[PDB]
Amino acid sequence: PKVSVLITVTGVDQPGVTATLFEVLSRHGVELLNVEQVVIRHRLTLGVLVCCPADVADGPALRHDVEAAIRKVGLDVSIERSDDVPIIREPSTHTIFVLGRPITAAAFGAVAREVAALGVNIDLIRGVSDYPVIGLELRVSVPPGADGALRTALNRVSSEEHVDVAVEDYTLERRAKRLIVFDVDSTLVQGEVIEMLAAKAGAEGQVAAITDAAMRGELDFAQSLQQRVATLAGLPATVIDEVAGQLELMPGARTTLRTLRRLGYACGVVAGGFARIIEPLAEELMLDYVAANELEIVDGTLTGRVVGPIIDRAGKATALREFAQRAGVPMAQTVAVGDGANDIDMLAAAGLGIAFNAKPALREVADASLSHPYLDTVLFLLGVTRGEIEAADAID
Ligand SMILES: [Mg+2]
Repeated sequence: PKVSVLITVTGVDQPGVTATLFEVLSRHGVELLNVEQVVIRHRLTLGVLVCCPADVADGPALRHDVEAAIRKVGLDVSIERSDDVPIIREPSTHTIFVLGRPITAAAFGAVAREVAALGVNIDLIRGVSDYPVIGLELRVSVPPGADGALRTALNRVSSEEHVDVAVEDYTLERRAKRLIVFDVDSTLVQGEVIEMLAAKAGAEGQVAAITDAAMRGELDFAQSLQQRVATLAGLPATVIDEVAGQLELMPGARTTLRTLRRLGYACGVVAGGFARIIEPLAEELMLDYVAANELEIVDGTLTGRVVGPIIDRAGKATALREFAQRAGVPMAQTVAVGDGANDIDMLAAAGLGIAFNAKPALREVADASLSHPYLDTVLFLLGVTRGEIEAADAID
């Protein structure tokens, strides 16, 4: 068949329209080239590009048979010669996420402005979560040389409007994600552990000052580690056990790992905290890798030093590429999720770094940003929807 022809049903959706349209097309010399159909709130769109013999396609026979059979049931339909038309659309060059509780129209409208301001076509939009946070995904195509300015744009927009914004490359390698590492304190686990231990030595005050002074990027990580652990010199090492019992998991964390197992992920943690305390919980979670510092003990009591080598900032980036080596996962399929300057070097070495309840020094450099203290929102940023999760969970 010689010449091409584009057909397009619009109108309220109903059953059988897709069948009806193609039986009808069989009666004329018709072979498909592309078919695109969707139903959004019942509005049916259907876009069939065919190429059929110039014989039939120059004839009113086809026109009348289609038009008649569509408008009969209550939908519109258009028919036009094609010849030059692109057969199948290009893929999207980036994907963007917008999340928040709530997402104001002004907020979302600002994202779309700055996206427009740069030449970026919104190729598609859809909602990924209604719980615990409205999240909406946008596949966008970006002018070459703009995407640096894009994340500049979007971060700003995020701050002024109180929504979380996230911009990944939507490419083949970059989307077979396979490896995730979590910080522990204030990411995977609620609270600072070095404060649960501090509070046992009645020095919860001094220590919590320094800790926030560090996680924000004001004191050398080693230097503030020594000094805070210094406060613990004297405690019976039984207290380690006491703090690993009190620990709580970030909300939704179980669901985050359980789902990250589904997609075949290697999951690990990377702290500057204390291996003896993550070692229990990283067993129960059946994690694949733990990199953490060691508390010195003598005759059963804590000396207040840490055993070296210390896992400083750059030690956390080191800590991840070692994992990514041991499991064979290149760096660009590696996910990292932190919450403080401690993690600046991890997130920037990972292929997709995620600031979670981050101090602002982090948000400034993470490829993405979540403000709201639910760890399941990490799933949405990785290609999953609240619908899938509850489906897969519900089957068991
Ligand atoms: Mg932390």
